[PDB]
Amino acid sequence: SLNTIDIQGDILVGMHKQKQLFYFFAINDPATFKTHLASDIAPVVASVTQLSNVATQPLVALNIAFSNTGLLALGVTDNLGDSLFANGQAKDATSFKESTSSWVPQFAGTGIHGVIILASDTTDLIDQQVASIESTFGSSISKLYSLSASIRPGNEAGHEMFGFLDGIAQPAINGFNTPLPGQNIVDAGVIITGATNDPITRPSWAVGGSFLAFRQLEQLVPEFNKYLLDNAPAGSGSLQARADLLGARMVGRWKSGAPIDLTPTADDPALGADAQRNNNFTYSHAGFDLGSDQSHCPFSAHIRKTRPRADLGGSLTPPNLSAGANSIMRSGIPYGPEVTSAESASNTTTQERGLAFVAYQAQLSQGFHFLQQTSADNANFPPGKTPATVGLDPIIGQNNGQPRVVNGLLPSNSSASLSIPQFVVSHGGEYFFSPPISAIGGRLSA
Ligand code: HEM
Repeated sequence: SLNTIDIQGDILVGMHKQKQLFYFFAINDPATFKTHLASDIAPVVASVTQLSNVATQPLVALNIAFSNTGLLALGVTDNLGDSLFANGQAKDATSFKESTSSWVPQFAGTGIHGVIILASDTTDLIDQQVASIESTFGSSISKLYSLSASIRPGNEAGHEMFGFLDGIAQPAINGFNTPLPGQNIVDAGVIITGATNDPITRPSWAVGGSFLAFRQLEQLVPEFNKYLLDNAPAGSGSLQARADLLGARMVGRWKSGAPIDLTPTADDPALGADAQRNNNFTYSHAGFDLGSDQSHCPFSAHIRKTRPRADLGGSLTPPNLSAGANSIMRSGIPYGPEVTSAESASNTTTQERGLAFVAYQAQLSQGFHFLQQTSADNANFPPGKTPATVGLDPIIGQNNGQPRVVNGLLPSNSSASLSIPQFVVSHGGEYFFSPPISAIGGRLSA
């Protein structure tokens, strides 16, 4: 019953283009905006069906999403069923132990009405599409802010700015995806509003959409690299190899993608590259106490925080299916320049770079907001551990600018604690609703 022809492609497939632009806009003269929304945008919005087929990847892939104030600007006063969306991300900031005082000023408010996501293999093609939009909409659309993003170059293609292969793990949608070994399998309504087993009643025109949580997350890459070298556990290999082990313990995967739960002391690049094997784990190991054993993967490791698997019950053998309702689909892409020679040499960031983080979910409170607040920022999550104080997620965990206490990272002693400065700095973002395609030229243009 999942009508993928009507679902925007970034939600379930991803744009998978070299370059992306996030174009954050305001609406003036809504009657004019609406005419062009229907005539100029709706026909070129890329669907899941379109992106699922090579023969039909468009030259420029385009998606569009609206904030609460953007829907209101279009005269849409309906309750979409999500209080977090309605209130906007700025009002949610304190839930994550940050302040909007640190944000890009355009995000610290509700002036942004929407985002157009443009993706293409060159920036020139994106620019041409933006020029076309500005030409036909005229002054009815106004750019408030934008952020350019790119797949990283060379041997870092598909890796985020710290160097780790990204985009490996996603929930499988039951009835749509063919699940990979170890992959969680969830009802479509966890991700798509109004789809199977979404318990929240939605406006009819909104069935087939998703909520988009956007975060501009700066990464302090030279600082991270230097921290790992300075805190590398003693051992037989090179200093860099031991630093790499510590980084892998923090993320829960080696940079190659190999999950540490399956290879806890050394990388396995072949495993990392193999989608049939690189997700096939639950954190359980026969003969080890799940509640205390951190020898395979720390309880505080990023991926263990964000998908706890057996830490939240369910099958000890793959696939673990726990906490399906707390799943998110991720379509983030790195932004900013590569690390420059001088920054690396000084172990100091000068230019801003990071992750243009994008999460899709049908309930913000169950997805992004939950994972940040209840897990990453919670020293006592996952529950039931010994010792009980897991500490914060070393990658994304926040405590109002203070160093984060993170336990279990050191293989030699699970009781050893590290106090870690932030390596990821929030510059804010917004919550949007990516409508079904039918609503774009339909209700939203009416
Ligand atoms: C700059 C910030 C971030 C970086 C560098 C980062 C990096 C990574 C990496 C390297 C992985 C493992 C690769 C993969 O499984 O695809 C991962 C997985 C994941 N991340 Fe993060 N991430 C960031 C922000 C976030 C945030 C803010 C959240 C949610 C609040 C989040 C949620 C997840 C989830 C759900 C997974 C998959 C877990 C699983 O299914 O096993 N990430 N991330």
